[PDB]
Amino acid sequence: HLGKTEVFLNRFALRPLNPEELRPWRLEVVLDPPPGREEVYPLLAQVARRAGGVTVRMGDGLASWSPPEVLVLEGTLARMGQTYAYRLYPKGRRPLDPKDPGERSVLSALARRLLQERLRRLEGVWVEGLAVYRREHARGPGWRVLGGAVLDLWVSDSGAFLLEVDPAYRILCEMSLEAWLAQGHPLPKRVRNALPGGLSLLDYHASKGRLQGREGGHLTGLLVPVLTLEDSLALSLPWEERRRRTREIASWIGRRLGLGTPEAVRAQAYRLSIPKLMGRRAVSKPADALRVGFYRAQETALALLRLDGAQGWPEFLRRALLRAFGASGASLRLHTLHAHPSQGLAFREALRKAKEEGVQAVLVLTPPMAWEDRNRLKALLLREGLPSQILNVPLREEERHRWENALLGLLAKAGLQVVALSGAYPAELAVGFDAGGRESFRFGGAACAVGGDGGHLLWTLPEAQAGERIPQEVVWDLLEETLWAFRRKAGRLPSRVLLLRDGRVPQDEFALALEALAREGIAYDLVSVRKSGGGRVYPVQGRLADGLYVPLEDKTFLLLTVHRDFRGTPRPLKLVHEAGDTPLEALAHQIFHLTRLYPASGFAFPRLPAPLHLADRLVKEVGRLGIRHLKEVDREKLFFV
DNA sequence: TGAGGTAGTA
DNA sequence: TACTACCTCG
Ligand SMILES: [Mn+2]
Repeated sequence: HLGKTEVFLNRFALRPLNPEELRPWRLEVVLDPPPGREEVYPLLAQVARRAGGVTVRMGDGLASWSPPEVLVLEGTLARMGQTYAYRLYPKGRRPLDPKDPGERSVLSALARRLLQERLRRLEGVWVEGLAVYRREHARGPGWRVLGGAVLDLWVSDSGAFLLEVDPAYRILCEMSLEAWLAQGHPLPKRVRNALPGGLSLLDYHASKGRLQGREGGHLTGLLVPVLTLEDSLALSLPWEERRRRTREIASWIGRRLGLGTPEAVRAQAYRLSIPKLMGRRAVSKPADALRVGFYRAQETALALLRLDGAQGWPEFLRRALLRAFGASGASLRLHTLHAHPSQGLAFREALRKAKEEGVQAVLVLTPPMAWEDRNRLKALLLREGLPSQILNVPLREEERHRWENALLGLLAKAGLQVVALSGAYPAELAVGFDAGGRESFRFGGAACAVGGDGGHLLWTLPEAQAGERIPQEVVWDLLEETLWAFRRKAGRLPSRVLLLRDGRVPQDEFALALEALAREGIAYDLVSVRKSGGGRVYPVQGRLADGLYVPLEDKTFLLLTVHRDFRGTPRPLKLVHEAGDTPLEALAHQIFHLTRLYPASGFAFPRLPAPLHLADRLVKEVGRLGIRHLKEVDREKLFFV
């Protein structure tokens, strides 16, 4: 779009596969008794993990880079309450082609096991899975921090080893929960180990043999505190230092594992166009809409609820709002609620009266509330159709970031459009889908930006579902609501929509929706947005920019949407064009620009495009509060930000 | 409950 | 997927 440059990925190309590696051994597996269908492939992979050596499951059999004579061919296996007796028959070598991706899967699996097994025999670094911690730079009062990197090893379509490296840290408590609590450290909110039925506490403990060595002390000397944020030292690295350590560790592991000499891979990068944020006029951040004016503001009524027991609006909030609305060319009406939650139903009555007099949202001035009470209050207001923005009461006028963000949140919750984009984009309706609020079940939800400008953010009623997969009919129904909204604002159907999915798109999840869209004459683009596994991106030379489009393979690409040096090293998004005919650069363009639409964050843009961020917040808040409160809440109002 | 990210933990 | 810590304010 702008300049096409160059980058490094945190992957490294090592030696190609020697002739022992291109033609892996084929092992036919025999179990006794023959398994059960749902439980076969995992059991088979378990067999591969039991024969030792570098072997993986190859379809209905096993593939091995290790000679069959240095594997435990015949063995016994326990699986969730069933004893299997396995035996492996070597059936020669089967040649695999890296160009064939289906077999490249197998080769890459073998590579991963290679990395694992070889990392096992490294003295004397700390090895957990494909991670390795090979130094210490931080200690503590009974806890130390190790420093290394998380790795991966796979094969390319060329047929050579590629090695992904990313600097990491490990938190290690070095004292038993007995000894640790004896040094003078507070109670850990979690603790990994190393009567109502006869056998007493001490008896059942010691007789279980769980007292052979350690002190007395559930127990105390029989567990270990898994320290987290509990017991500072920034574990975030500036991109430069991280890039360096990535190099160093790459070379080290390549050398100390007989994998060769690493060459940092270079990908072609493209600098994307600068988004045109707009309030009443051009802005650089949504917070500037409070001085410049709102993209679209009508006659609005906002109410105040003080729980700290005090007076009216603190003059700076009043004046800020007056500046914002005077600039937006709209009349403002501020109310004060003379009511309190301790009134019982009279409080809900107060809320009902407020709603009936046109109040669109309420600002809650209050000392730090507990999760319980905050939730109850939120939902209670919500049941009268009033979104609420909480602002903590120890609030001085100089804390401008906090209260300008609270104000922005308020305005966003009252149904105002605070910012918009001014450009040319392939889609004029962009909708994001996510599932969350998890537990025994999840909520599948959608949020949308309607119009080319994105000058309209809405949410749809989420739907309870068994897992992460959203039902096809639920997908099409939510999308239908987004469409219907678009037609309510534009008087027509959208020329083209952009479907964004948080995470990988399960098979045929969007089948129904895409068919419907196709019938109505609506062009679409389905894009899967994965927040991780995109690895890292570094400038081959020069400064690290913000707005990077890195087309990798076909239909997939990386996208660096946000970067600020002080926060650490940016993690690019991995995006897959799952369905559609729009060019990748155009989609990257639109998504990157959609990243700036989020109005509730006034001084920092989110990493995800606004509809996905909104969808995330939405399913979280719905899963947290409950869906039962949302019946009388307007969809133009972002109650969940 | 100010918001964002990058870091950590399950 | 959640949660907490620290940094800073496009
Ligand atoms: Mn908020």
